[PDB]
Amino acid sequence: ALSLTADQMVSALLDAEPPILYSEYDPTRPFSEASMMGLLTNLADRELVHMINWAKRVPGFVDLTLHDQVHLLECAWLEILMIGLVWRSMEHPGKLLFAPNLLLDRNQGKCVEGMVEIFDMLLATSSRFRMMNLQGEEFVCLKSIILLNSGVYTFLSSTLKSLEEKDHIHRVLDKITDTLIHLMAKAGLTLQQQHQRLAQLLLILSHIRHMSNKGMEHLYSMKCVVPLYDLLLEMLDAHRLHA
Amino acid sequence: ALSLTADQMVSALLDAEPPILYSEYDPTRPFSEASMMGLLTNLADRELVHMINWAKRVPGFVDLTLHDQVHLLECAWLEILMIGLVWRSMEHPGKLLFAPNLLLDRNQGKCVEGMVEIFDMLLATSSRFRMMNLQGEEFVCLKSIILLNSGVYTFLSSTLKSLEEKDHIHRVLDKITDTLIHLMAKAGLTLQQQHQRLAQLLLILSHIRHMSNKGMEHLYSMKCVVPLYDLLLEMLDAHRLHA
Ligand SMILES: Oc1ccc([C@H]2Sc3cc(O)ccc3O[C@H]2c2ccc(OCCN3CCCCC3)cc2)cc1
Ligand SMILES: Oc1ccc([C@H]2Sc3cc(O)ccc3O[C@H]2c2ccc(OCCN3CCCCC3)cc2)cc1
Repeated sequence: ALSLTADQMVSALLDAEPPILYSEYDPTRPFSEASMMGLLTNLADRELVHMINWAKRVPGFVDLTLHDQVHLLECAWLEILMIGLVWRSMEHPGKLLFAPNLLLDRNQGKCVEGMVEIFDMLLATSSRFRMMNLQGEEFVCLKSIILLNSGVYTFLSSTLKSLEEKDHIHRVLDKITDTLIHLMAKAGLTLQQQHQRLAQLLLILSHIRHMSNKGMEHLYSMKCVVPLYDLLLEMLDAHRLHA
Repeated sequence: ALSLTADQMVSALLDAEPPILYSEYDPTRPFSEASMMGLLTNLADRELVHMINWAKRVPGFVDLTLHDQVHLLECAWLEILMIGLVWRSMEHPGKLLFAPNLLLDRNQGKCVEGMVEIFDMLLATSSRFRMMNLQGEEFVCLKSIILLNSGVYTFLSSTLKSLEEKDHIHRVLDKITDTLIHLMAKAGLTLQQQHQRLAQLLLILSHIRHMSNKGMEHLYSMKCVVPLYDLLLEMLDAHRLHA
């Protein structure tokens, strides 16, 4: 991923974008009958498959070992889901667009114990993105930095192959950084506004980590088996027979 | 804090640095007799007082309302402790320098249930800083961004005064960003290495948030009363009689 221009990275990234999925409940039946967490859980599960495919199309991600790819995803999947939710809810003040047929507001989160607290953080993130006028080209860069950054510091020990992995990841990170600055420059930002905006975007990533951590806390004590590792492994370790 | 040059900010920041404290146990008595968590808890508590004083010397922090100052600290105090620990352990590979008389390695963390996992993250952060050759001028900027950034997105609602607060904080953030770039430029980094290094530093902040969250999780289930808010309030809401 370190020979691709800023322009090839952005195009590679927009190309790789996953689809928008729909929630699965009969829209002919009433809403008092559906488990919101079941509806949200089931939505999240189906996105995971598409996330795995997206990640293989991120420049540099497949040059990694299968084990490392599983590690990065196992660390970042909730942050990745959450930055996607915030981005599609941007133009929907006061509401989170889980799916086009599932637009939920703050009181709708009160339905499940301790959830409105997560909602409130997600909605405020969305608010910030709106206010910053985050662009679609910038968002794809952000989402890819989260995939690459979130588990780089928790690789177990550090064998020689482990060291090259980390080196490789940091070099893809630098390239996406080059790409953000490039996108900002092309949009006519002064040098100063550039570094400033880069920093405001990257600091947002610290709030998303926060919501994910909080989110895992809340999930770990609900209904929503195989380790997530093992399931990620099966999904990523695919054959090439279907070529 | 938005009329201070990059140079005044750095000097203001180095000036404000808290002291290095010592652990409190008789070094004439054996180590099998001391509660490590009690030793660590007691150390952390004493640093908190000094942290509150430091924060009042960060450019722009006291222009905030008392309530907002308490909110920022209540969100960031563990991250602030942790980035300080990582920084002083930098030149102590494989070990965390909690205090000059309390240098602990990875097996020393195994002593308390679920702690070596936190140790392992802290030590890897320290490793990264070493490898990046983080400078003391850069570290102070980072520590101040954490104070200012970590709770900006969780201010409750948003009254007019709330909006000006956020505006003010974001403007101090931009200034510290200007200061990092300035520090990097002065050190002879190319424009490119600059934005790159800014990004590598800010992405580190996402790991520190992670360790803090994990850390709160682990603390919430141990020995280590008044809300932390109330206690922060008492510490910050001081009279000026002692002038
Ligand atoms: O504490 C929290 C945390 C997260 C959430 C939200 S966020 C969210 C984001 C999406 O893109 C899709 C759905 C969605 O619903 C909740 C969501 C529900 C269940 C989730 O996961 C549980 C099941 N599963 C996920 C995929 C890997 C295997 C475990 C993930 C998100 C609400 C409360
Ligand atoms: O799960 C974890 C989390 C953190 C820790 C570590 S980190 C750390 C960093 C320092 O600068 C000082 C001591 C220190 O010890 C532990 C530490 C122990 C207790 C702490 O706080 C408990 C008591 N107290 C802190 C101040 C506010 C009131 C509550 C904070 C850090 C170890 C395990």
